[PDB]
This record gives sequence, C-alpha cells and structure tokens, in this order.
Amino acid sequence: STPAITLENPDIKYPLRLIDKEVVNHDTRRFRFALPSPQHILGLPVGQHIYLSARIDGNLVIRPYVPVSSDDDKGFVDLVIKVYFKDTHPKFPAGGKMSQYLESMKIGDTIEFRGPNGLLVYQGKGKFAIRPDKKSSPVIKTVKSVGMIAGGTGITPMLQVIRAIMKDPDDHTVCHLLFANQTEKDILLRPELEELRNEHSARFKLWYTVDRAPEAWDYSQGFVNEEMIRDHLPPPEEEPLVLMCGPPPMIQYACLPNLERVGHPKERCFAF
Ligand SMILES: Cc1cc2nc3c(=O)[nH]c(=O)nc-3n(C[C@H](O)[C@H](O)[C@H](O)COP(=O)(O)OP(=O)(O)OC[C@H]3O[C@@H](n4cnc5c(N)ncnc54)[C@H](O)[C@@H]3O)c2cc1C
Ligand SMILES: NC(=O)C1=CN([C@@H]2O[C@H](COP(=O)(O)OP(=O)(O)OC[C@H]3O[C@@H](n4cnc5c(N)ncnc54)[C@H](O)[C@@H]3O)[C@@H](O)[C@H]2O)C=CC1
Repeated sequence: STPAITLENPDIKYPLRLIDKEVVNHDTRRFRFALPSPQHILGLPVGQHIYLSARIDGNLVIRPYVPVSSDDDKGFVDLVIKVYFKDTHPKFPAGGKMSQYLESMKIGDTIEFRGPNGLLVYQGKGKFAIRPDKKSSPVIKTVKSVGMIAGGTGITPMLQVIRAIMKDPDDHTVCHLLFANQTEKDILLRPELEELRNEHSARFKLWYTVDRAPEAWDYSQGFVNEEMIRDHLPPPEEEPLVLMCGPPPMIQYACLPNLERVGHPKERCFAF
C-alpha cells in the first residue's frame, strides 16, 4: 500500500497546523506544519510548489512556497520563508503581507495549503518533465548535469531538487549551484549546503556570490555575471539544463544576458 495523500485535489484547501518554527537567519525561518495524520505524505512531485492562503486584514492573500521536504517525509511539510518586516526598509514601510502573517502565527494555528503546482517535475535520473506553459503538455528533457542559479529564497526549488538527486545513489546527475545573496549573513541554509558538499562533492558543486563581501571571503562578489556562469556551471557543450530562481531583476539582468554570452540556449534554461 502507498501512504495517504494530503493534497488529493488541487482545488481543495487543506488547513495544516504549525508545529515548529526554526530560525534560518535574521529574516528567514523554516516553518514545519503537521499533515492530517502522522502517516500522511504531502503528495508533491519534486519540482512542484504549493500555495498558502489566508484572510489578512479583510482581504484574501494567496502566495506560493516551495516545500523543501519530500514525499518520503511522513507526517509533516517544511517551508523555508523569508519574512519581509514592516518598519525596516524605507521603500516598504508595511513589509510583506503573507510573510508577516506567517511570522505571527502561534504553534497550533492553521493555514490553508493547496497544490501541487508548477511547470517542472523531476522524474529522477536526470529526467525533467517541463511544460512550456500552463496551457501545454510536459516535454521530457534528459540531462547529465544541471546548473542552478539561485538568489535569496530562490534556493528553495534548487534544494528540493538537490535533495531528491542526492538521496538516490543511482542518480548520477551532477548539480552545480551558484547561490547569490546580499551579504554573508544573508546566505540561507549554509550548513546544509556545505554538508551536502562534504558528502556529495562528486555530484554537487557549490559556489557563492554576495553583493557586498566581508574581508574574510573566498568566493565571488557582486551580481551573477558571465565569469561566474562560465566557471561555476557546466559548459554549454555538455548540454546541461540550467535552472534559475531569484528576484525578477536577477533573472532579467544577471542571468538571461550572461547565459546568452556563455552560450546556454533558451530551450535548455528554465526559470522557476
Ligand atoms: C512559485 C513561487 C514560489 C515561491 N516560493 C518561495 C519560498 O519557498 N520561500 C519564500 O520565502 N518565498 C517564496 N516565494 C515568494 C512568495 O510567494 C512571496 O512573494 C513572499 O513570501 C512575499 O510575500 P508577502 O505577501 O510577504 O509580501 P507582499 O506583501 O506581497 O510584498 C511585499 C514586497 O515588498 C518588498 N519588501 C517588503 N518589506 C521588505 C523588507 N523589509 N525588506 C525588503 N523588501 C521588502 C519585498 O520585495 C516583498 O516581496 C515564491 C514565489 C514564487 C513565484
Ligand atoms: N519561483 C519560485 O519557485 C521561487 C521564487 N522566489 C523568488 O526569489 C526572490 C527571492 O527574493 P529575496 O530573497 O528577497 O532576494 P534578495 O533581494 O535578497 O536578493 C537576492 C539576490 O538577488 C540578486 N539580485 C537582486 N536584485 C538584483 C538586481 N537589481 N540585479 C541583479 N541581481 C539582483 C542579487 O544577487 C541578490 O544578492 C523573490 O522574488 C521570490 O519571489 C523564491 C523562491 C522560489
């Protein structure tokens, strides 16, 4: 028999109870929610995300988040979410709606989950099923290596895929991650990433850039650029899939032009 599935229907909302919150850094936390019983699984293909929804201040608010847990995990789901606080940034006095609602939840409070959703599914052993859009059937891309460019919380879909690969000893796909954040203290999930490197260095290449670097720094500095792509992702002739996820300007100005300069074609690139 197979475990009971939480997300049985993508149009149903499932209220899940918050059970734990763990600090990732000054503004980011892992939020762990209980599934309907301890034996359930979420029901989420690798590559997919969920949506959270709530009535915040009298208006329904819906936002997507990528679980970093998997269908191997019985009884819980983990999200890694950056909180955009009010009364902090001069351009954003109110902060972010959903992320502060989440930050304010008490353990035992519920929030509605729905899913799965997304254009990409990782089918294992280098196989990716990618829809060109939400109005098209998937096509299955088969690769030996995967470049991953993440900015900030854009790490979450990358980590979800990395974890899926590394746990299968017969999955020979090599992941090359280039992870960009504003400062060293903004790096998310660093111990794991470095733990994954320590354990799986033949399948996992790790590199960082930060917008402003500290004095003691052995990685790159600045926005993602041509040189970083050329040095820290597989080269075009090895026909990798290049996955990217981060702020819209990151994608538009740092990733797309520089991917084109290196020679990774559109049709081998995917933005979460
Ligand atoms: C498919 C998908 C999956 C996603 N998965 C994740 C995920 O796994 N983890 C995750 O954390 N996010 C994820 N996001 C983003 C997420 O959906 C929300 O957009 C995010 O949580 C912000 O929503 P909000 O309602 O808090 O902010 P909103 O109220 O919608 O917006 C406020 C915006 O103002 C800016 N802002 C406000 N206050 C500050 C501040 N103090 N400092 C800097 N900027 C500020 C930010 O740009 C912020 O997004 C994902 C996005 C997509 C498209
Ligand atoms: N589609 C998905 O599955 C997911 C999407 N995301 C998105 O990722 C983003 C994460 O935002 P934050 O963590 O707040 O990022 P952030 O604002 O802290 O920026 C992270 C990095 O993005 C790059 N970047 C930012 N502005 C740039 C610019 N003007 N030019 C070039 N590069 C720039 C920089 O390298 C920076 O260090 C959000 O937009 C979020 O919606 C997050 C998780 C998953």
